Amino acid sequence: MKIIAYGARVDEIQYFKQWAKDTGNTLEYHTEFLDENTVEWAKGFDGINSLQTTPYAAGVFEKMHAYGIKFLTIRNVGTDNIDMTAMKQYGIRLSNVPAYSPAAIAEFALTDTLYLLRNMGKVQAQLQAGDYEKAGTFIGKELGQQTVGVMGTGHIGQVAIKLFKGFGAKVIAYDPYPMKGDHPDFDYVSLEDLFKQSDVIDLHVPGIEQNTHIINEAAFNLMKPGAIVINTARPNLIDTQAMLSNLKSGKLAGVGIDTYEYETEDLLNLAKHGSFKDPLWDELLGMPNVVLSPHIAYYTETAVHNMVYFSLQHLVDFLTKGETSTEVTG
Amino acid sequence: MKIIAYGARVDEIQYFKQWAKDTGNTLEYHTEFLDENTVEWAKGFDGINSLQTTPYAAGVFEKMHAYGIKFLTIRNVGTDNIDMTAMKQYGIRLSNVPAYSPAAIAEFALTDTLYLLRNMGKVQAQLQAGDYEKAGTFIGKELGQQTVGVMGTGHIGQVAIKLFKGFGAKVIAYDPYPMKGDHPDFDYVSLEDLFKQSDVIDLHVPGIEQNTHIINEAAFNLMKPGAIVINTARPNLIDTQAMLSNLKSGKLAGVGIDTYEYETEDLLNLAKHGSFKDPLWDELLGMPNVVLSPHIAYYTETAVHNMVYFSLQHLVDFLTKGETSTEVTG
Ligand SMILES: NC(=O)c1ccc[n+]([C@@H]2O[C@H](COP(=O)([O-])OP(=O)(O)OC[C@H]3O[C@@H](n4cnc5c(N)ncnc54)[C@H](O)[C@@H]3O)[C@@H](O)[C@H]2O)c1
Ligand SMILES: NC(=O)c1ccc[n+]([C@@H]2O[C@H](COP(=O)([O-])OP(=O)(O)OC[C@H]3O[C@@H](n4cnc5c(N)ncnc54)[C@H](O)[C@@H]3O)[C@@H](O)[C@H]2O)c1
Ligand SMILES: CC(C)CC(=O)C(=O)O
Ligand SMILES: CC(C)CC(=O)C(=O)O
Repeated sequence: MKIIAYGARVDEIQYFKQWAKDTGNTLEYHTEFLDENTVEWAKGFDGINSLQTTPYAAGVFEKMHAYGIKFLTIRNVGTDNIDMTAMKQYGIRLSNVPAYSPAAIAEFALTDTLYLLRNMGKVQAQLQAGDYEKAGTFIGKELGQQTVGVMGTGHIGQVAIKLFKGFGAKVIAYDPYPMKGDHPDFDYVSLEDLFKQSDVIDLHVPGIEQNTHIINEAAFNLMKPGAIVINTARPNLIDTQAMLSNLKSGKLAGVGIDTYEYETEDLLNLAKHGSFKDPLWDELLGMPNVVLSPHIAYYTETAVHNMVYFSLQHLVDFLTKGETSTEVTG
Repeated sequence: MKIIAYGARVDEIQYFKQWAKDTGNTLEYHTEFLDENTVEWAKGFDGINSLQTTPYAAGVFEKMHAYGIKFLTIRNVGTDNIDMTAMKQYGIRLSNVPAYSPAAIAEFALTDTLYLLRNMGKVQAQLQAGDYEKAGTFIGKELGQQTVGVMGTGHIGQVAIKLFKGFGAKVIAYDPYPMKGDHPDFDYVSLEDLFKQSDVIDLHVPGIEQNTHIINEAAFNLMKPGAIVINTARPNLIDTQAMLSNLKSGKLAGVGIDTYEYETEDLLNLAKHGSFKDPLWDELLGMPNVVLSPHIAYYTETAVHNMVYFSLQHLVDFLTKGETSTEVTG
């Protein structure tokens, strides 16, 4: 078949090329995202494959319907930037890749946890400043001696629980929709108990509106002194302001943030002004007990390979069997 | 009983005090190390407890013998700075703490491994330089998808193997004196195969003279491109020069060094000149794919607590049962 791909990223290229060789299909990829203008390149292809945070507007589906392209598969999870109504209107079907690599994210959460437990940021700051003696004065903690609280026992949450348990840590979890049946690796506890007992709090919950600021001032007040919070999930989960105050007061020993609350706004400022123009960001970046990352928890060779291969397979599924396990409808 | 402790470090104090309360024994501690002058403070105590890299000279044992103190227990592992002959001459007995916390070191090795697999140093360097976009261009790797080669299957090596296996990694190991019997978590392979197949090489071998530069030019030549080497063991294991060349040529993706080859020499320069005066150190410190630490792999609250409690228990063992599991005699 003939498939056209949009939003092709530097690391995806080799996989796109390899998938073409492996399956014998024709794959044409483009750096540009899919919009009303670029969708015109798809005339004559059997399906479209894309990855972008920019909108998938009604116009895109209109031209697709016009060229007879009935399927669109995305390489990521989120569908919030997709005009679903316009899509259903033009009879276009969609599938995403909900679990390209839960391990990539779980491993990143472990990476930030160990980094903070061993005060790696404080250590590196002192070495760079030329103070070798002071660099060795921040006593660390063993993950195997901690109680880790995981919020969200979905795909990623389960993998993170397994990794934490591998260190010998005591693992407790909270999820409004608990798994049914046995799970020897952890115990479900109430949200209050999770906050009160956890040395490390790891977030793996969806970024739906009702989870906005689920970690807020009240949550921070329940936490034990010296707690660590890791967020590789979504930007709206933590009240960054309250977080900062608790870092300053010493309540929180450190935090690992891969999805910064104002990332979207800041990326816009960066484009228009060449800087984040964000004083909160600057303050956090200057604290050695804070480890910020530019939304890269998913960023591994395995994950990127899977984003490409899985999404393309879903496309081939639609095109041959007329159904696929990850079809999205709402 | 009455016990005097030397070389008391900032983090050890609370444990010294707590041990006194817990056992009801009298414990007097000092910041100063044990030498011919300070040993005089021990007159009237039942035993001596110390931790230092400075020498334990013949004179120290002479005054001990004079005050009737028959036992010395150290809080660390190494006994190379102890005049054993002088000690045996004056009938003084010794015990060390060979495994205060193998987990502290194994966890640190995992910390450096994940840090490098996710290019954390490159990421942090770019964020600090204000380049958020570039900070997200260093694709990482999943530990669970790697083949990890562990050198040395002793106390620490075994714990590290367990932790790596917890991630799902394939683990192979090399030890001149293989464990007897079953060990489902890893396979023993020849040294050449370990170098040729490992994505990550983790060292947990003793720093005896014959292991000097066990990781040398020839070893580096056998390694696969993009390999990572972790050394939380001893300063003499890696030919740092050859290592640097292989980092520069791109053969090695990164290294985590907790025991720098010229640490001892450099600490002396630091004292006399206020700087390491080490260009090799400076060059390594400037590479974001190199993670140096000031000999802190053991540095956790659990390890320090155990160094204190275990060594004191060994002292109490000598003083009451006249024997202890960790007595050293050569
Ligand atoms: N940073 C990145 O690079 C990256 C990449 C992919 C996905 N993510 C995000 O990570 C998060 C977890 O993803 P997943 O695949 O495990 O999701 P999942 O849907 O499989 O699991 C989420 C779980 O959280 C539970 N939940 C909902 N609200 C909760 C709350 N208030 N408290 C506790 N649990 C709650 C749900 O019941 C569900 O079981 C999602 O936000 C996902 O969108 C981040
Ligand atoms: N960085 C730190 O803070 C720190 C702290 C404590 C100990 N250490 C060191 O870490 C190392 C490992 O300690 P341990 O308690 O596991 O030791 P151990 O004696 O229990 O095990 C070492 C093992 O390595 C094996 N061995 C010897 N030479 C080897 C070689 N050439 N190749 C492969 N294996 C070899 C031995 O047969 C032995 O089984 C030691 O050097 C110890 O002194 C470092
Ligand atoms: C943008 C993706 C690459 C990562 C992510 O968080 C997602 O799946 O939406
Ligand atoms: C100096 C100790 C605290 C650490 C160490 O490497 C040792 O046990 O000798």
